[PDB]
Amino acid sequence: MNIMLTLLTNVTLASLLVLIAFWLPQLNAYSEKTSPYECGFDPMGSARLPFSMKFFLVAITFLLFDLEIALLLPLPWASQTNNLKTMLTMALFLLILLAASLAYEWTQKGLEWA
Amino acid sequence: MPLVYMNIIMAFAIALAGLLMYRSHLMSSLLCLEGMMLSLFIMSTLIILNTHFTLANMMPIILLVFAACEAALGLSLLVMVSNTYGTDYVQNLNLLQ
Amino acid sequence: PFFDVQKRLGLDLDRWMTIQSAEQPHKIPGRCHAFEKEWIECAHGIGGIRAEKECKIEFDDFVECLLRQKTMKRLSAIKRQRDKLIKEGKYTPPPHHLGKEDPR
Amino acid sequence: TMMSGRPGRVPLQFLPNEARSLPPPKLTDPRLVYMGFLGYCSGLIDNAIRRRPVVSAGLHRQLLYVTSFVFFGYYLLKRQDYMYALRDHDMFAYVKSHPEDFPEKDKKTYGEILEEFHPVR
Amino acid sequence: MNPIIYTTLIMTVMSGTMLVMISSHWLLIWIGFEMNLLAMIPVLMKNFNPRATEAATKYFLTQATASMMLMMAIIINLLYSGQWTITKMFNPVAMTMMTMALAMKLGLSPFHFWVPEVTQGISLQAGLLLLTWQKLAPLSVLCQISQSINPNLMLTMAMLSILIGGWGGLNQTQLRKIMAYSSIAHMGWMTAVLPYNTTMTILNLLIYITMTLAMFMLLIHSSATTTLSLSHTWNKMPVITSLMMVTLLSMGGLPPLSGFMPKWMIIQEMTKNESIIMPTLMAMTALLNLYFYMRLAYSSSLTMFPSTNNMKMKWQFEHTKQMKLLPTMIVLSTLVLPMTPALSSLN
Amino acid sequence: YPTKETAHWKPPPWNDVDPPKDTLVSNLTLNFGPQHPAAHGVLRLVMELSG
Amino acid sequence: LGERTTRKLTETSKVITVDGNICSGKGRLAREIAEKLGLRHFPEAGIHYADSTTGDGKPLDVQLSGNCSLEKFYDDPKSNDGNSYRLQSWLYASRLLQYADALEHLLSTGQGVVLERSIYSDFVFLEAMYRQGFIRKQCVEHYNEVKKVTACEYLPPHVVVYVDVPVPEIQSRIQKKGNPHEMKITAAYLQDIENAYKKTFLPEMSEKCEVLDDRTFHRLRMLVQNKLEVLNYTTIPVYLPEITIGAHQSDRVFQKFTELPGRKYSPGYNEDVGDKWIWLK
Amino acid sequence: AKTLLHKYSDIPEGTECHRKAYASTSIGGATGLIVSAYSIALKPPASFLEGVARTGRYTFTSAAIGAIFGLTSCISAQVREKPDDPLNYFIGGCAGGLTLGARTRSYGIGAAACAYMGLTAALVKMGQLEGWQVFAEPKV
Amino acid sequence: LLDLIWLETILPKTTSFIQMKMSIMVSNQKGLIKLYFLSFLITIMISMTLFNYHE
Ligand SMILES: CCCCCCCCCCCCCCCCC[C@@H](O)O[C@H](CO[C@H](O)CCCCCCCCCCCCCCC)COP(=O)(O)OCC[N+](C)(C)C
Repeated sequence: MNIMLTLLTNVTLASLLVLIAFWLPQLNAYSEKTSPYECGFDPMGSARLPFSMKFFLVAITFLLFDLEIALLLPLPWASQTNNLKTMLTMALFLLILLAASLAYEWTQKGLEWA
Repeated sequence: MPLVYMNIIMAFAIALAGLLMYRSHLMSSLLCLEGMMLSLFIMSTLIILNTHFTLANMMPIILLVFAACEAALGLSLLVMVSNTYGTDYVQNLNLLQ
Repeated sequence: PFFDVQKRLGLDLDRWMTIQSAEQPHKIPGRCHAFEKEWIECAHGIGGIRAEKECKIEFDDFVECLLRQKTMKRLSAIKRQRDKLIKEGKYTPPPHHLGKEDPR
Repeated sequence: TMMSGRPGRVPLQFLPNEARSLPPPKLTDPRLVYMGFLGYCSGLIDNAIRRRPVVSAGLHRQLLYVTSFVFFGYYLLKRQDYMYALRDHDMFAYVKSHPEDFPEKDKKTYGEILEEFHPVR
Repeated sequence: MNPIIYTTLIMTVMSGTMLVMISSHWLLIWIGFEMNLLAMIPVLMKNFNPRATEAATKYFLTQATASMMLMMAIIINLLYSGQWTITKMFNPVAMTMMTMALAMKLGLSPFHFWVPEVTQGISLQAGLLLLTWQKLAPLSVLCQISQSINPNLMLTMAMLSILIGGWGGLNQTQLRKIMAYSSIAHMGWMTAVLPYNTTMTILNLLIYITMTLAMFMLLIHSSATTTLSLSHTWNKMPVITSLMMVTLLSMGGLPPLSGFMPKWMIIQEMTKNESIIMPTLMAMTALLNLYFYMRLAYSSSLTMFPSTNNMKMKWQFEHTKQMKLLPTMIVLSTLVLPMTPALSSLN
Repeated sequence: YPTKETAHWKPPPWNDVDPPKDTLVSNLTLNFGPQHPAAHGVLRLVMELSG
Repeated sequence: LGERTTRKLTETSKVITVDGNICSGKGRLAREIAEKLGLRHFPEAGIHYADSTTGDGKPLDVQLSGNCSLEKFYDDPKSNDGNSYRLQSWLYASRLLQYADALEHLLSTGQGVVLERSIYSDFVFLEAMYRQGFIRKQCVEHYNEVKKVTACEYLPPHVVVYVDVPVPEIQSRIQKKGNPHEMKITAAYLQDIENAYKKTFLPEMSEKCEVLDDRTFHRLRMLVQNKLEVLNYTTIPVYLPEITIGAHQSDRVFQKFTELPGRKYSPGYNEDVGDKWIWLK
Repeated sequence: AKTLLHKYSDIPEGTECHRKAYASTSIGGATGLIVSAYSIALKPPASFLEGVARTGRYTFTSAAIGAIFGLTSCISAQVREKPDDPLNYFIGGCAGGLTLGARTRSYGIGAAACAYMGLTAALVKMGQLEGWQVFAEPKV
Repeated sequence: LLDLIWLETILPKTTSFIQMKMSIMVSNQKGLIKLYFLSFLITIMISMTLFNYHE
C-alpha cells in the first residue's frame, strides 16, 4: 500500500543507522568503562523509588482531561448538524464541566503539581 | 462469523486469563484489565463498522471513556497500597476467603 | 424492576439509540434495515413469547442478513469445489480481460 | 412476570382509573386497623429505644405514627383488591377464550363409579 | 471529607443505580454499573485505615473484572442479534456470561469470597450501604432478563450460595463477617426463585433490606463489633440487645416472624413447578443458617457475659444522634406476617 | 473453632492496625559533582532527596 | 452536619493543663493554675467527676460511681483485690472525659479553658505502680492497648505547662498536709514517679508543645460531642480478673443505678426529679 | 459434558457390565479432576510435584469409586435379575463407600460413606423411576 | 451405650461434627487473592463447558 510502505522504509532506515552505528567503530569495550555514569564517584545504589503523590495527583488529572478532549474531537463535524440548538448547549456543557473539574481541583489544593 | 472476530475474541480470553493467573505486584493486573478493555473496544468497533448501524458509531468511544476512567481510578488505589509497602499482591491483611 | 419512567414521561431520551433503523442522521440506511423492519412489524401484540415461534422465519433471514453465515458456507463450498476442477477446468477467460472494464 | 406488561395500562401510576369502580375498603377493615396497631407499636418502640418514659411520653409522635401507617395502609389495601380482582377477571376472560382447553367434564355420581376399597386391618 | 461532597457521592450512587432501573438500552445499564462503581469506592475510604485500603482494593478488583465480562457478553449478544434492547438474549455462550457477571455483582458463590472480606474492612455505615444498596442494581437487571436464564445455571449458584452462606457462617466471631455470610446466604434464596417468578424475588428483597437495616442500625446504636463487644451491652441499654434477639430470629425465619414470609412464599412458587426436592434441601440448610444467629443470640441478650468495670461511668451518658428511620425498620421486619397478601401489590 | 495453625495468628486490632506503619522506610540519596557544571568542578553536595 | 451552613469556625485559642506533680504540691499546682487562667480550672475530675456533669451534678456513693476509693488505695496498696489497678484505669477514663468536657468548649466559645492535670500525665502513676509492684504486668498491657486505641485519635495536646517540685520537699509538705492517707504514702514510689515522669513525659511532650486544618477540626469537634464515643473503647473486653466483673454483681449494681431519681430516663424526660410533664402532654 | 452422562444413561438395564462400568469410571474421573482442580486452586500445594501427587490421589480415588460402583450395580442387576428396583443400586452405593473406606484407611469414614453413599444412589435410581425433576423448568 | 452414646452419636454428633469440618474448611481464614481469584478463573472455565448445551 502507501502508508505501510513509508513506515517500513523509515524503520528500516533507522535500524540501518543502528547497525552501522555498532558494527563499525570496532574497538575495546571493558569493565568500569561500561559502568554507569554518576558524575565521577560510583553510585550509592541502583535506581529505586523516587516516590511522589505529587506525580499522580496531577497526572491522573491529565488522564481525565485527555478522556475529555477525546469527546471534544467530534465537535467540528457535529457543528454541521441540522439542529444546533439541540447541540449547542452540550457543546458548551462539557467544556463547563471540564473547567468545573479543574476548578474543583484548583481550590481543594489538589493541584500542587511539581 | 469471519475468522478475524474469532481471533479478537480469543485475544479477550487471553486478556482475561492473564488477569486471573494474577501474580506478584498487582500493577500487572491493571495492565491486563486495560488490555481486556481494548479487546472489547476493537471487537465493538469492527461491528459498528460492519453493519452501517451509524448511531452506534458513538458507543465505542463512550465505552472507552468509562472503561479508561475506571482504570484511571485503579492506579490511585494502587498508590495507597504502594504507599505502605512498595506494592505486592502477596501481602493482604484481610482474613477468610 | 424495569421502571419505564422514560416512557410514562415520554422523554424517549434513551430509546432513539436502540434498533438498526429508527431514524439516523442524514437518513443513512442500516445494512440490514429491511429484514429488521419486517421482523419488527411482525412484532407487537404477539409479545415476546409466541413471537419466538411465529416470527422465527423473519428473524432468521435477519440473522443471515447480519452474519451472511450461510452464504459464506456456500461460497466456501464453491471455491473449494473449484480446486478439484482446477486441472479439469480452466474457468473463465474474461475475468482477466473481458468487457467488465468496457462494462461501465 | 405476569400482569406486568399487560396490554393497555401505563407504567408508574400507582393505581389505574380502571380501578375506582371496585368498592373502597371500609374504614374499619380489620386488616387496616392492624396496620393501625403496627404503627402504634412502632411508635412505642420509638420511645423505648431512646429511653423515654414509655407510653405516656411523646403521645403526640405516637399519634403521628399510627396515623401514618394507617394512612399508607389504606391505599395499599386499595391496590391489593384491585390486583386480585384483576387476575380473577383475566382468568375468567381467558377461560371463555379457550373453552376447548377447559372442558365441561360430565359429572358421574358415586353410584356410577367404581373405586377400590381398602379394609383397615 | 466534608458532608457536602459526601452527600454528592452518595447521591450519585443513588443515581448510578436509578439509571440501571430506568434505561432500557443495554449500554446505559453498563454505564449504570460503571458509574455506580466509581462512586462506590471512595465512600469505603472514609476514615481510612491501612486495612480499609486493601478492602477497597478487593472490592474494586472484583467489580471491575465483573463489569468487564458483562460488557463482553453484551457485545457478543449484539454480534448475534444486532440489538440493544434488554429482552431475550440470543446466544447461550453469551447468556451464561451475563449470568456470571451478575453472579459476581451479587456476590453469589463460588464468586462470593470477596464479600465476607470487604465487609470486614469498613465501618458499619458503609457496610450496611454496601449490603443493601449494591444488591439492587444487578437484581434490577436480572428481573429484566428472567425470561431467558438457563435455570440450571441459576439454581446451582442459587443453592451453592446457601450452603456456602451457611458453613462459613458458623465459624466467625466478629459480627460484620457474620452479616456478610447472612446476606450471602439470603441472596441464594432470592436468586433461586428468580427463574420461576420474579415477584417473589422482589418480595424477598424487600424483607432482606428491611432486616439488614434493622441489624446495622442496631449495631450502630451500640457500636458493637466483635461478639464479645456485643456481649457487654445487656447492662447498658438492655433494650437494644433485647431487640437484637428478635431481629435475629426474624433472620432465622421462625414462622410467626416476618422473615418467614419470604421462604414460605418461595416454597409455594417452586412447588407449582414441581421441582419438589430443591426447596426441601434449601429449607433444610436454611436451618444451618439459623444456628449461628442463635449462638450470636447467646452471646448477647439471653445470657449475660461478665461486664467490665469501666462500663459504670458510661451508664450516666445517654446515647445521642438518634436514627429516625430505625423503629419502623424493626417493626416492619417482624410483625408484618399477617400482611403477606399485600405482596400482590407488587403484581 | 480455630485450628492451631490459625490459633497462632493474633486477634484483629480494635481499630487501625497501626503497627505496619512502622514499616515504610523509603528514601533516596544522590550526589552532585565534581563534574557537574553547577558544582563548579569541585563540590560533592551529597543529599538525601525525596521525590 | 450543620457545618454546611457555616463551614466551621475560624477562631482559635488554647487550653492550659498545668502538670504539677506532687501530693500537697498537687494542690499548690492547681491554685497557681486557677489564678493563671481565665478558663474554669480543672477540679481534679476524680471519682465523681462524671457525676458532676451527669445532671444532678452531685457525687454518688463510691460503690457504683467508681467502686475504687483512693483512701482504700493508700491504706492497703497491694490489696489482693486489684484496686491498685482498678483505680488507675478508672481515673484515666475520667480524665479522658475531662479532656472532652473542655476541649469541646475550646471548639465552641473559642475561649481558653484551664485543665488541671490531663491524660498525658496519667502515664506516670501507672508507670511507678508497676515498679513498686502494686499492679501486675497484664494490667499494664491492658492499659497501654487501651491507651493506644483511645489516645491516638485525640491529636492536638499541650498548650500546657510542665512543673517540678523536690520529692523530699513534697514529703515535707505531705507531713504538713492533714490527711492521714497522704502521709502514709511511700517515698520510693513517689521518687520513681518523679524520675520516670521527668525522664519521659516532658522529654517527649515538649517536642510537640514547641510547635504550639479546619475540616479536620470539625471532624474532631464531632468526636468531642457524644462522649460515649470518646469512651467507646474504654470498655474493651480483655477480661483481666481485677477489672472484670461477674454478671451478677453488674446486673445488680446497674439494677441499683436505676433506683436513682435522675437515671431511669433521659434527663429531659424524667418525672422523678421535677422535669416538666407538659412534654408528655 | 451432558453427553457423557447421556452416554452412561443408556445402560441399558444392566447388560454388558463392562460397558457401563467404563462410563461410571469416566464420571468418577471427571469429578475427581474437578475436586482436584479447586483443591489445588484454594490450597496452594507448594512444590508442583506435590500438586500432581494430590491430583493423582483424588482422581484415582474418585475414578475407582465410580468403577466399583458401576460394576457392582450392573452385576447385581445381572444376578438378582430383579432388576429394576432401587435397591439394585444400593449395594453398589454401600460398596462405594468401602472403596472410599479403603483409600482413607479408616473404618469410620468408610462406614459412614457406605450408608450415605448408598442412600444417595438409591434415591437416584428411585428418581429415574419417578422422573423427579431436580431442576424443573419454569413451566408454572 | 444404646441411648446416651450411640443414639446421640448417630445424628446429633454426626452433623455437628461434619459442620465442624466443613466450616473450618470453607472459612479457611487465609484470604490471599491469588487463591480464590484463580478459583474464579477455573469456575468460569467449568461454567462455560458444562452448560454449553451445544454438543
Ligand atoms: C442507604 C440505605 C439503603 C436504602 C435501600 C432501600 C431502598 C428501598 C427501595 C424499595 C423499592 C420499592 C419500590 C417503590 C417505588 C414506587 C413506584 C411504584 O409506583 O411503582 C409502580 C408499581 O407499584 C409498586 O408495585 C408499589 C410497591 C409498594 C411497596 C410496598 C408494597 C406492599 C409490600 C408487601 C410486603 C408487606 C409489607 C406491607 C406493610 C406496610 C409502577 O411500577 P410498575 O410499572 O407497575 O411495575 C414495575 C415492575 N415491577 C413490579 C417488577 C417492579
